[PDB]
Parts: sequence; C-alpha cells; structure tokens
Amino acid sequence: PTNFTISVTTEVMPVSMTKTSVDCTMYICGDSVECSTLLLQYGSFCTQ
Amino acid sequence: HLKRRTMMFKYDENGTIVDAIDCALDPLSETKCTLRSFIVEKGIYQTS
Ligand SMILES: *[C@@H]1O[C@H](CO)[C@@H](O)[C@H](O)[C@H]1NC(C)=O
Ligand SMILES: *[C@@H]1O[C@H](CO)[C@@H](O)[C@H](O)[C@H]1NC(C)=O
Repeated sequence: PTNFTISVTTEVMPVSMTKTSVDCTMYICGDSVECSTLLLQYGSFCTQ
Repeated sequence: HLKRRTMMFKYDENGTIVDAIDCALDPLSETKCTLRSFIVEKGIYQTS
C-alpha cells in the first residue's frame, strides 16, 4: 500500500435492561382477601 | 379485642412458639413478613 484511510466505526452493545419487580398478591389476587388466604396455601412460589 | 391480622410465629425445635411478628405494625415488621425470617441483613427490600 501507498496510502491509508483513518476509519471510525461504531459498535453498539447492550449493557443492561430494565429492572422490574412483581408483587404476587396484587397480580394474582388484587385486593380480595379470600384469594390471598388461598394463595397462602401455595407455599414459596412468590418468594422464589 | 382481636382484629383481622397477619402474623408470623417462630417455632422452637421442641415445638413451642418463641417469637412473633405483627406484620402490620411497622415497616420493619413488614420487611420481616415479606421474607420468612426474623433476622434481616443490611439492604433495601421491596415489601408486600
Ligand atoms: C492519500 O489520500 C488522500 C485522500 O484522498 C490524498 O489527499 C493524498 O494525497 C493521498 N496520498 C498519496 C501519497 O497519494
Ligand atoms: C427442649 O426440651 C428438653 C427436654 O425438656 C430441654 O432439655 C431443652 O432445653 C429444650 N430446648 C429448648 C430450646 O428449650
């Protein structure tokens, strides 16, 4: 080669995504206490 | 007078109850009730 080119290029990389949190009692049952009492019998699904 | 409450009881190895938490009392009790432990480590916890 007898010449050269100074090239600038872009590389786009993801780093993080949105941090989400879920309340089980609001999602599965909302505000009803009967569903909350029945959901208490399902153990540690929501802790997991 | 008894009211509709959610409580967590600590059962001894002999079967007796040795400690209790009223989950509606203060934010610390709500933090303890969101987990299943009477001891909470240092950190920030989302509470139900
Ligand atoms: C290299 O290329 C540049 C851009 O076209 C030009 O100005 C320059 O004269 C070239 N150099 C040679 C030695 O040909
Ligand atoms: C459990 O009961 C045994 C037999 O009475 C007693 O020696 C022991 O101290 C008890 N344990 C606790 C943790 O209270």
